[PDB]
Amino acid sequence: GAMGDILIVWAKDVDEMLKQVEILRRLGAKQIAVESSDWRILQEALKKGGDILIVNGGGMTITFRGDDLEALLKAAIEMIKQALKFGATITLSLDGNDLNINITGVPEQVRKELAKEAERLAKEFGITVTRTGGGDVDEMLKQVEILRRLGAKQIAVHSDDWRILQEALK
Amino acid sequence: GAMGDILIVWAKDVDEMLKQVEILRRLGAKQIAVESSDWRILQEALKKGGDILIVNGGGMTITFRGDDLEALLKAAIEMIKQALKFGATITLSLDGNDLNINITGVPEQVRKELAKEAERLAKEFGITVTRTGGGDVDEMLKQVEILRRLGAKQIAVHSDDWRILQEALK
Ligand code: NA
Ligand code: NA
Ligand code: NI
Ligand code: NI
Repeated sequence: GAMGDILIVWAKDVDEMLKQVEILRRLGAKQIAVESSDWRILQEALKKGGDILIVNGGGMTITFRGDDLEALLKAAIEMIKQALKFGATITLSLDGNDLNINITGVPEQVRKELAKEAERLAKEFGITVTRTGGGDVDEMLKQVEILRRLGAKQIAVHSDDWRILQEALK
Repeated sequence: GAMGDILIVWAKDVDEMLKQVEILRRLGAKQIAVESSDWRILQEALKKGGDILIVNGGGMTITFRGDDLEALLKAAIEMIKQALKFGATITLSLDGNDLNINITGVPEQVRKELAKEAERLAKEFGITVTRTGGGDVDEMLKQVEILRRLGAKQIAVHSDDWRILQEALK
């Protein structure tokens, strides 16, 4: 349409993803790209008729959950200051009682440190945390091949994530 | 390649963009998508041989600049807490002495409030700030048409940005 050709949906939950894709279709969206650290969410996006997927190879999504938003924000603020100082690109959103943090562009050693800090910050502020992605480069190569076999036409990667993975593959 | 078909570059500066595209090409990248709030950076990406562009229609990029990183972070933290509470999706990175904040998925009235708060926070912490994007929907429709005339094959929009613009166009 006049506004563009492709809509990018960041999918943090399989049901919210399907709900978002349906709302955009009813608004007349023709092509929808789905981004997720969760391989099952990307597989569900293909099954629903999508074929452009945005993968997170070497990074991860940290999701803080709790009823006190100011406590989610205190945990997230610490993750942001540390991730930025290490040279990460970070994406944040609020989703019900969840604060989602997509982190790309840091090496595996730094990713492991950030994942540990996420567990500690969750304890400090009395909230829960889940990590999605951050698998080895070999498991990513496997999951990407599976998406292609399931009918993915275009797979996109953030350039910082891709450079970390090439440095790791070398 | 085995890792994907498209690399996404977030371009906050025209020279860094051209430097990043060249580094990725030398690493053997075939297709590079460029994302920017700056229409001139997207025009430069087309001229350099790219044809997939990611536009920011109704949102904006806030860039804090200063030598004290802890002062950039204090300003950015306030922008993050407010933007998230209003339901924005936010992307952050450090670029030399700059902290870049991409904000999408808030209506024009909230965008104006965030832009003002950015000016105030910059004064409070003794740093500078520049805003890119947040133009009316009509100026976006014009700039998108200009990218298509300059040879853009695929234009992508964040789904939250696109929904704000459709609600505004209604
Ligand atoms: Na702390
Ligand atoms: Na303040
Ligand atoms: Ni992304
Ligand atoms: Ni983006």
